[PDB]
Amino acid sequence: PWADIMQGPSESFVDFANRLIKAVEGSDLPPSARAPVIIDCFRQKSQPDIQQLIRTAPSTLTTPGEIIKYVLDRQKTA
Amino acid sequence: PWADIMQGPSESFVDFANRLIKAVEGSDLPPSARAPVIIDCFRQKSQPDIQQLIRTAPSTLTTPGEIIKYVLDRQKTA
Amino acid sequence: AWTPLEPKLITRLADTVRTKGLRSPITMAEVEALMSSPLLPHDVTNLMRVILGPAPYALWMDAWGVQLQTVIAAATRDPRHPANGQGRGERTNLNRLKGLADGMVGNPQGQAALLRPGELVAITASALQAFREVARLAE
Amino acid sequence: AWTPLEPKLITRLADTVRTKGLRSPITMAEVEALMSSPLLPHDVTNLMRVILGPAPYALWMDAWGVQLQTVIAAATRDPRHPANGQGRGERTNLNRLKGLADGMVGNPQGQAALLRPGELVAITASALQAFREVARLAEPWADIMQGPSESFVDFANRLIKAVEGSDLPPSARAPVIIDCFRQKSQPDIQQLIRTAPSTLTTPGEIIKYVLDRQKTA
Amino acid sequence: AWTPLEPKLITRLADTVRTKGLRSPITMAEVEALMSSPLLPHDVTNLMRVILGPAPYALWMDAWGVQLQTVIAAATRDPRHPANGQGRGERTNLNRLKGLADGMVGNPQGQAALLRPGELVAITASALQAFREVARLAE
Amino acid sequence: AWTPLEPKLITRLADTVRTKGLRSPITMAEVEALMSSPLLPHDVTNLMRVILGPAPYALWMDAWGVQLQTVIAAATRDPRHPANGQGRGERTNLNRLKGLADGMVGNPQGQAALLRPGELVAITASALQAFREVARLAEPWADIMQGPSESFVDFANRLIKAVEGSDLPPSARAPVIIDCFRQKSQPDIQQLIRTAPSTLTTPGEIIKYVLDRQKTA
Amino acid sequence: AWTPLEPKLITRLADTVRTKGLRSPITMAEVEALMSSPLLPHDVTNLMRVILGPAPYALWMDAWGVQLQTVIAAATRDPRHPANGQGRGERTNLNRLKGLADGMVGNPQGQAALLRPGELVAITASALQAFREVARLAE
Amino acid sequence: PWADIMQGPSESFVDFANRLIKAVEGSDLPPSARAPVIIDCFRQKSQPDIQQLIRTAPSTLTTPGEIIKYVLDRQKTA
Amino acid sequence: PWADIMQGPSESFVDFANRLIKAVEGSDLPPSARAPVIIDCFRQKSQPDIQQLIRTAPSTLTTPGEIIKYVLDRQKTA
Amino acid sequence: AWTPLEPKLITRLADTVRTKGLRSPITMAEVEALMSSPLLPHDVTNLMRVILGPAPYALWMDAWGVQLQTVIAAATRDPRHPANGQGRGERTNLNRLKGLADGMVGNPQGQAALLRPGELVAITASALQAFREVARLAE
Repeated sequence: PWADIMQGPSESFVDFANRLIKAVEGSDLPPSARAPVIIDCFRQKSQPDIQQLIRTAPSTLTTPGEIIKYVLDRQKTA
Repeated sequence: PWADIMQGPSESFVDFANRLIKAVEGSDLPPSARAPVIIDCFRQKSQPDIQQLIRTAPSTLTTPGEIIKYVLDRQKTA
Repeated sequence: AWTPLEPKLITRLADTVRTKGLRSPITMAEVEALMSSPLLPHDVTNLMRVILGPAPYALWMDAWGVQLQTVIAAATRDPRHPANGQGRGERTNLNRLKGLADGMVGNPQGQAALLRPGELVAITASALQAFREVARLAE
Repeated sequence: AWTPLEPKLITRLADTVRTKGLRSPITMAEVEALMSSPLLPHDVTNLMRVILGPAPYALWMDAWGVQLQTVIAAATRDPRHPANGQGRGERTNLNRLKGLADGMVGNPQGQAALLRPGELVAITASALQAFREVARLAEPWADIMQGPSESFVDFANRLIKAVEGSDLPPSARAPVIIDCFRQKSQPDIQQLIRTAPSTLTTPGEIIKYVLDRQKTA
Repeated sequence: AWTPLEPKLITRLADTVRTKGLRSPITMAEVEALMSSPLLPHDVTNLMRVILGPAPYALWMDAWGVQLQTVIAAATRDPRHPANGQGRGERTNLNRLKGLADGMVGNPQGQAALLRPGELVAITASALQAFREVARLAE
Repeated sequence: AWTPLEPKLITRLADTVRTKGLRSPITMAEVEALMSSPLLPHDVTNLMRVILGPAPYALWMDAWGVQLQTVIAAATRDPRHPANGQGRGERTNLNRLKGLADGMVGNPQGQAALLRPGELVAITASALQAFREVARLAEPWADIMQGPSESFVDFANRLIKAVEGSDLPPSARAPVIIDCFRQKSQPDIQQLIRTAPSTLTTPGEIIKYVLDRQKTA
Repeated sequence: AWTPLEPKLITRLADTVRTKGLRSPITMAEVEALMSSPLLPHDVTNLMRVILGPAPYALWMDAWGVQLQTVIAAATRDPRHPANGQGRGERTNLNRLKGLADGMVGNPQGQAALLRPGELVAITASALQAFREVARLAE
Repeated sequence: PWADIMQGPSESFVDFANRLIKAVEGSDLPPSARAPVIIDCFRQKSQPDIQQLIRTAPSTLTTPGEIIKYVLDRQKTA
Repeated sequence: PWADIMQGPSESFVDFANRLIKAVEGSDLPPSARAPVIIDCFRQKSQPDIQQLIRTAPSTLTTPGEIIKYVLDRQKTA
Repeated sequence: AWTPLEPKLITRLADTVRTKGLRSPITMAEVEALMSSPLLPHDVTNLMRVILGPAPYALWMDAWGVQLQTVIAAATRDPRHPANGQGRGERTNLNRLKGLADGMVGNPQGQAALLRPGELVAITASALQAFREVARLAE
């Protein structure tokens, strides 16, 4: 179930994005509703450090690929 | 007193902005000194998460309304 | 001749905004109700001053200015705007829309005198869209 | 006539990407191999759908779009693009490059019919550059030292890899590689490079000199 | 018309270079095999980019440039080079040999269009000699 | 008319070099101060004789000769040198630059008579560059990190100093300084530079941005 | 004829900047003192090179360029600039302001020859404003 | 006396070079005979470790400054 | 036999060069193969101090006389 | 007509070099004695082959070549060399100095035929200077 996917405290972001995109594209949603759902799940899941990282984006991110690129650039190396 | 207003740890930002604008406009300042004071109080009060959110603004915010809009857009949903 | 809105209706609308919030469908319906007749910039400005708090009022002033600027861009993109005229001497400046033009600053009677009905309806629609934006933004 | 790529080659390439990763030189060589003939947007799109995971695939779609947009800007900046024509009626829109134009959506045969060879090679080069970007993004030069027991060719390989796969401009890589050869590369090789009767002005020349005069041990 | 080399053959050759090394007679035989048809500068450049590591690739670029310069000196020493022509307008510059000339940078199709067969065989022999030098130098 | 430098200023500068060393920024600032007006070869030679010890003075004579030779090569490469003239009879020989020409050996008055202002400024710049070389030689950029307690302007000063006073080409200093700002400068400032809505393409712009948005503490 | 500033005054000013900082009113007064006579681009450039550290010097170069660009915009907005002339042949380019024009690069004598007094005072005021900006920014 | 100057067993090389250049330039030699004497004194004095370091110089050193630079580069840190 | 000639631990270099050139020129090699053999025997014989001295030659030595001159210049006086 | 040097004098000089060494003043005097008449390249070459060992002979060949090259540079710097002529057809190449030119290789008679007396004295002085260099270098 896509709506139950959370980014674990120790999980990296690319694994979380892979799992989420897999569960959203392999589901019962229409094809035209996958990108907005993936974006809004990146924003509300993806534990509050990345949540604030996406929130304070000086540019407007309108695609899952752009969000992934931005987060991978500005992520907290740890 | 406007210079004693802090954003509480649990208080939202719109309540803090309302309280601050109320106390600044209902005070003894000249009319031409309210906007700069409100801006500089948004920047130095408004606990360090929002302080850093305003500091790292790719655009220059030159009005309390613009600062409020920016912070409401990029705020950490919690 | 300018007639002010009832302070009783304004008080009821302010309490509605206070209890239900800015985004409830009942609040938007009430605003649409009090936004029925074309209002002068003075009326809408005082209405938003009374019903909205300080910070939402600042946000609303910003949004109203932006929407009025979009309207004026569309107006310079089409000389057949119901606010415009046929000649260049009737072109509508933002000072005339925001009520800042000559003979209008602080005077609602003169405002109602010089303003066009198309000007009034454009100002009103702009204010409604700005209210919607601020309501969607505040919460 | 459109001929699909072998699913056997695609399966082998997918397992290569799965074990070696996106950035290994063997993986890039394999991608260059399967990127030999000019592919139609359908082919490259399905290839990246199969070999890449979901998140790298999203990143790659983004990067491919950006590179194709740069290509279309260069195309409107020069009417002599091998994808363009002489008249204005042959100007190539991004719907035709991404395979979204009329008569192409979902149909590889019609795609192969209407597309130009210049269009195909431009799409292919764009996709290769996008793959390189995403590979560099999915997974520090100034922290690289030559270990006490490490040979010099391994150190040079590691350093050139980290310098070329970094955020430096292209015109700043050679001087940085040289000055890192001189200051890293433990003091025996440091003195070997310092006492060079000739002036070495290229990483290849420094590597050749050091390999010639190195202390066999 | 330009046809690329098979990535399967290139992968097999890369693994051969990886296990046997650069100097084994089997590796040189395999390189001679994949060096049979006259290759365009694009082909040889990408081939050496894939089969060789970074440092051997730098060494090979150096050696290839030196050998091509010797070829161009012999070409200016004899106007009957299979890469040259009879008039002075067909003299071959190093930008045309390394693929850096106009209409060739990054485009293998245009490369194959403007290049001569003598140019191709000279480039190929130069690249083979450079590979031999680098292989003798690396180990 | 030639006027000598004050022995009081020279004594103060000599004691500065004696206590602070050759490489301190205060010492280089003092040298730039006493290198303000264009000096005659006699002045610079005696100045370096007094402020520098014997071995640094030998090194400085060597470096000054090399830099003057580079200047004379550039002068024979361009007949429009402010030291040269239009005809061939005004070409400037190294005997005239080092003060060894006829009518100049040991005589500062005649020196000041025959020398050109362009000659003087070229000699002065050459001597300054030679002093910088010898100071860097008498007593590594890729090892510079911003300390946990160090401010950012101190780190930037140290890094720019070590990068500009090194063996890199002049055209490779700005990219290296930028990429060292990005990878050094402990992860708070690293993330501050990473999340820059604008693209920063100059060390000054990066410094300004970081100074604006830095965490006051 | 160009006369350099005393290295004694420059050393004293550098030590003042070193002990008091960039923003103290005594430091700004000292800078105003050494900014009394109109300086040539060479003078101000070397002065800021000596008194400022590397990073403040980079910031100051940036700010000086921006202020000079504002000056040149005002100059193209008014043909009566004391740096400009009446005809179009006296229009002042940024290469002439920053000392980069022909006959000026590295030569202070030629600089003093070709520059106008209005040019000098504009450059000086621009440099002073840039110093103020950088001082307000550094601390 | 310049011809009696030796580099002590514990003395550094820059001190020895300073002392030697001082004694050679402040002596009765002609000006055109100081550099060759300084070089040949660097080569024969300057205890046998530095003697062998100068002897095995792949380049030809023809100036006291160049010899000093070379020795300072390749000296045995101790 | 030329291929059995080694520079002894205590032997000087000119004696070794004399012995090697004697044995190479008084042998069964063609005249056009003596110089390369003498060079490659200087490089592989001539105990590792001189081997490294010849290896780290900033110039390319392409003649036995040039190698002998270089080694005699930069040899470790002992 | 070419006359060879006496093998008795050459044997005595070889034994002198063997007992006294290369650098003794008596040895240099003896060499100056046997270097009195201008010798052909054949004579000096065989003389140095006999009196010098293998390694000093290699060194001497090197030094002789270098000195002859300096002589040829001075010759191209002055068309009035006693080895040169007035026209360009008498310019002396190093093949003619080292005895490598056409009609001279291995034949001393033809050598003596085509060579100039200025050529002979220049070759002789060059060989003497080269001998001095090698003698100073060997010990």
